[PDB]
Amino acid sequence: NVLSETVDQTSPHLSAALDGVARFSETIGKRDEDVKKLLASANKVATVLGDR
Amino acid sequence: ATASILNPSLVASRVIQLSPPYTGGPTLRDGAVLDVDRTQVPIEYDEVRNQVTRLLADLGPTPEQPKGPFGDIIESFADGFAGKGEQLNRTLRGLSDALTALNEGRGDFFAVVKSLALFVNALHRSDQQFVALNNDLAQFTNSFTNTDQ
Amino acid sequence: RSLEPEKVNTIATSLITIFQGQGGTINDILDQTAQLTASLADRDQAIGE
Amino acid sequence: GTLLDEAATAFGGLGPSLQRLVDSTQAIAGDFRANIDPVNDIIENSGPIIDS
Amino acid sequence: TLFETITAISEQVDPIKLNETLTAAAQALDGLGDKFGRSIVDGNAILADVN
Amino acid sequence: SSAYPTIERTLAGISGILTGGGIPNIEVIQTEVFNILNGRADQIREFLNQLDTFTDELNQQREEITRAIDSTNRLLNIVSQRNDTLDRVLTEFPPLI
Repeated sequence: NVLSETVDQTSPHLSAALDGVARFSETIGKRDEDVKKLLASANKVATVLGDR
Repeated sequence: ATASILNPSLVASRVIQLSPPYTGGPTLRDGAVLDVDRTQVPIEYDEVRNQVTRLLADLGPTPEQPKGPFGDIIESFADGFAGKGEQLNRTLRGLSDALTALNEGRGDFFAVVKSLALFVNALHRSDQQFVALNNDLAQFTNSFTNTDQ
Repeated sequence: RSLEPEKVNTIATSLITIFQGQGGTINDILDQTAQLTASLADRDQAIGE
Repeated sequence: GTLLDEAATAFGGLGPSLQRLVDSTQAIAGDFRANIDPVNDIIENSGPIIDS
Repeated sequence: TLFETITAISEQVDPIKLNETLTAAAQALDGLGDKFGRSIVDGNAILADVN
Repeated sequence: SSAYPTIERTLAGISGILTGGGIPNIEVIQTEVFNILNGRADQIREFLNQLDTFTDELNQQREEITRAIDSTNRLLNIVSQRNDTLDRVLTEFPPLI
């Protein structure tokens, strides 16, 4: 009964959340190599900054 | 060994089976006693009837809930996810891709976090010093640009 | 074999504890995350640049 | 039938992808908790320098 | 009547779609349930420290 | 004219569901679910509450996040188009310093 009530209540607000999460996740998901290269170079530069 | 009573079929002669076959080691000696902990009994038919009736009454339809808990959950999940299969698939694929990309660079990201932590922990106290430095730099450069040449 | 009473009872009680009266909380989560993620995704080109 | 069709559409061949999603989520959450002191330090001490 | 009702229910369930759905769910959770719960607890601590 | 399903046909449909439906997966799924919720229901509920709080507080700053994205984009574009000067500085200034 609790699962039925939760799905009944949260259904009308689910499609917009799915669409927004899909769009924002695909913003980064189609740039995986660029993001990882950015993280590596940022690791190098930030390590240089933090050590000094 | 465990002595379990077995009912082989619908109408049969019940037997006692010593469940673990012998593969070596110490053996069951003559005059041994097996207590209730190491014995088993068949399920019986009245127990089956009682449990079937109990589950069909507890988890079945009622006047307040005409469809039953399972009917209600099936109806709610069918109505609440109708047309959202493709949207959910796309959202899950995007989330998996993005989080996998973040997880592959997770070590680099948290090294960045620890380094920026050291940076801010060393530079945060002298903020008025930085404002004064900017103003003094502006004034010092103004000291040499009062005219064009 | 999947109908073991211990797992069924534990899962049932845990679901009751987690989702009792949390429909409004989950609705708020969905609305806020939808708005935030839509705003972020409206800057897809900016994020890429 | 409708619910089974929707579940098949949503979970057609997402086995490996959902496995990667869950593993990445747990790894990131654990690592983020492990480094919560640097995160708190960044959040606290970023504001003074930036506003300066 | 019982056989007719069970047949009506069984025609609705498709082994192909049910099989692929259950396969995806099992591959999703295989060996990671305890990790996922520990991650939820860790995220609870992270949010308690961030909010 | 019609015919009721026989016991053989009913059991054949049930057996088709059981053998072609991936039933052995279900227990595995259940096991993993049992691992998620074992002694953590209160913590999962309070995590839901804290997630609601965190998401609300982030959503209240969506305009500022957008403005920061735009500002960083403009600054990074200017520096990217001056990358040549950046390289010249990083080559010729460190020896002088």
